[PDB]
Amino acid sequence: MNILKHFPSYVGPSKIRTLVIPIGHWTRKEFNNAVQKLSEFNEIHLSDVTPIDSPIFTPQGFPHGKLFFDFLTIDHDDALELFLYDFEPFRKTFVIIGLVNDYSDPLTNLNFMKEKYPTLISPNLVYASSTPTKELEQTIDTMENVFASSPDMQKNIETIMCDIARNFLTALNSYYSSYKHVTLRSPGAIGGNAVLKTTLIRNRSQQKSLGRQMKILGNFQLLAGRYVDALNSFVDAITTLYKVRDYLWLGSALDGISICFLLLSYLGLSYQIPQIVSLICPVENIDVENINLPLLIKCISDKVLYYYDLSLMHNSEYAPQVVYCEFLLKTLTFMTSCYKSSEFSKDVLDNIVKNQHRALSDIPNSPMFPRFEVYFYSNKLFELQLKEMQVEAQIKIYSTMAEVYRLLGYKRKQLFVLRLLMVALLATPNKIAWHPDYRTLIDTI
Amino acid sequence: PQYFAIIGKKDNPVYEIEFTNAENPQGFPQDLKELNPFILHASLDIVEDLQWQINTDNCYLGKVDHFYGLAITAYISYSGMKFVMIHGNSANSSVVIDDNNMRSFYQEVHELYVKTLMNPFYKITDPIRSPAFDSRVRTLARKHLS
Amino acid sequence: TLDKYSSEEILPSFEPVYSWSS
Amino acid sequence: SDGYEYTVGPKQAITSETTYIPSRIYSESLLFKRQEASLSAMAFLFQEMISQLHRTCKTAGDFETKLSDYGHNIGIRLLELLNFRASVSPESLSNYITKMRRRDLKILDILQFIHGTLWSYLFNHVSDDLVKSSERDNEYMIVDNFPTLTQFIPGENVSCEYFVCGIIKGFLFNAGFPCGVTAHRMPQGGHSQRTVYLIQFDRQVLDREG
Repeated sequence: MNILKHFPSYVGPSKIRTLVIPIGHWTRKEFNNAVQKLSEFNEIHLSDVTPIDSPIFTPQGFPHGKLFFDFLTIDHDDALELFLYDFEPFRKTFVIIGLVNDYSDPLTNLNFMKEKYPTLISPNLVYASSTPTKELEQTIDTMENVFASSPDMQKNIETIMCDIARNFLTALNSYYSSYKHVTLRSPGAIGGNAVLKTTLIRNRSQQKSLGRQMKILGNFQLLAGRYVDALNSFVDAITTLYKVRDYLWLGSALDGISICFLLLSYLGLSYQIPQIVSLICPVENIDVENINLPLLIKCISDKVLYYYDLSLMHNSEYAPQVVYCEFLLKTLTFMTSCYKSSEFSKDVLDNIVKNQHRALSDIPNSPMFPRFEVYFYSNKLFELQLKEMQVEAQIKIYSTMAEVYRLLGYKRKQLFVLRLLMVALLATPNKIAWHPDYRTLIDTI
Repeated sequence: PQYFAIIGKKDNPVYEIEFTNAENPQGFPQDLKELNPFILHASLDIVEDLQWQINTDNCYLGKVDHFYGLAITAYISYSGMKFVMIHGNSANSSVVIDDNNMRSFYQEVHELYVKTLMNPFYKITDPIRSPAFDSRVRTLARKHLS
Repeated sequence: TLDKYSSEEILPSFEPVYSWSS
Repeated sequence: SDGYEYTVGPKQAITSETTYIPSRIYSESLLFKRQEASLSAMAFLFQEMISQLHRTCKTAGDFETKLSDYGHNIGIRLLELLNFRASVSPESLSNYITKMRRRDLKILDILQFIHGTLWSYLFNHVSDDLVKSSERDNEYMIVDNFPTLTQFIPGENVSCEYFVCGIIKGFLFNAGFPCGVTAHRMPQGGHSQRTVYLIQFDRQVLDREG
């Protein structure tokens, strides 16, 4: 397991968060190896999944499309991150896969699973058993949300992950059908003074509602795995949301369409950059081949940061500090990913999506960004008050900045930010349980 | 206030000192006192990065790094000696650095380092343990720094 | 030794491997 | 008492508060007081220092390293100070200067500086015919037709000349240019008191330059 070594990805909002749990009588090492190998089939193409009846999430709607997965194990602190699900849905985890080895009844097991996790949408479990009896085999293969594989996860993992996607699409479609008749008010309006307003130390209703609904429709498509229609929805979302001057939601919409740009580039399809984004943000209509994609991404990112800044003086529609900081981390790691090659090629497109770090490499002359723009951008992270948010945000921010500086080759800066991490972890007013990665952290320092 | 240091090629300090302004003579309150060496060690990396570049004078770097209201300025002499310091607010400001006062300050401090380097008993690794040097540096700080 | 002692244990079922806050 | 005292850390100094001590070296300026003396004294000190190292050493490698170390303690002090004088454009010396010699941060600039200013300081005449051998990968070299310091040393072998080798070794090492400098003897031009200090730079600098 890899706990305090976060390094986000710019396609993270497209990635699907899935919480994994050790049902039964497992050990730490065996479970860690199991989940690590299970986190190797997270590119389930939409071609190999069989279709679904409903149209707006049918896997038989686009020949390409990778349908990422993001397997994780940390139960993030709910009841405070619950509030900002209306603003964007991908924050909420959706599908549970539970590893089980006890030869126990799947029906009662998943019954108690659902009783424990009412909030989550798509539960399912997988048996890591060595030759379970035929009586259990009949019961499990009768039902869909229960599967079985031999220990070490090497029997039918591909088809299993195909089917998990198949149930997940149906479950998300049910969720959206239940969810498409809501007001979708901003998290500031939802919580009042429950989310910090990012204290720095540096005819107007129906159209807004329609724009927000079109946004969330496009965002659900983006998470579901059909992206050309997601782009076509994001265009008419942004153009309608610009005139109503709702800066906060427009920022996330612009972020989403930028993610669409990157991932369609990764899939290697042609697409014109729309006149609306070209008008709202300059480039300094036209095919992607006649423009350098990273500079486009950079100016888009800068403009959405500008809108998040411009959306602070409104008391109940202010962008939450968690979203602001996480987006900043996302752009910073994107810049570091770009700063490894003069050519913006399939290699780095694979790196950014698959999250392989490739520590240390030969520097080619004249990379995309210099090694001062990255540092100057990372200095923006300290401009916001950091020692007031809680430990998840603190550790994620300081750990990814440490990794950023390590890739840039600023060893003593990495030492500085790791020291900041250590004091921040010390100052928490709650007991913390031992992990074998604090060992690695102290050794590295 | 201000906190000034002289550091050698092996990344160890041969001098450190801190200057108040007599309004809040405790200096940086209590936490920045602990944080000065680490922020300065952080800035050392950028100073080293600018140490070997093309682009006129290049001994004085000026404002190189930023932090919570701290302006970090640096000067490189010829042996890799780095004269680095951090300027802080008077408990509330947007502190700005002079363009010539600190230049001349580094000029004379480098003069002092040059003339105290010559004596045969002084090694590069050993610190500048000299009351005369300390007195001269602080009376220079009174005249130039503020 | 803690390093090997924690490697093999009985995990609390129906719970994550490692939670952060109480 | 008011020194640095590195164990305790930076003491707190109040800006408003000032009584100077007669150091006798910080007060004494260093502008360019010319006090040139006879070559005989330098030669006698040179031969006696060689003789004392000659007793202390056990082998040619020991003599090599010891004399190189002896000369290495002069380049350290020359590198700062000679550049600092050259920064002067025609009491505290710092109130007569506006800008400095930049940093001679390039390989060619530092080597040209040793060709021009350092040698003119040491032996009162600029060195002759700086060269780089464009044969192996890189082998810089500075040749002297008549080395002043070791002129009286007889014998076709050259090992007592490494004083100057240590001087250039320190001058390049402190400027961020590690080297493996070494002297060699080669008659070419009818002099036969001709000595080439070959400078061989390190892979760090080789990667740095390009």
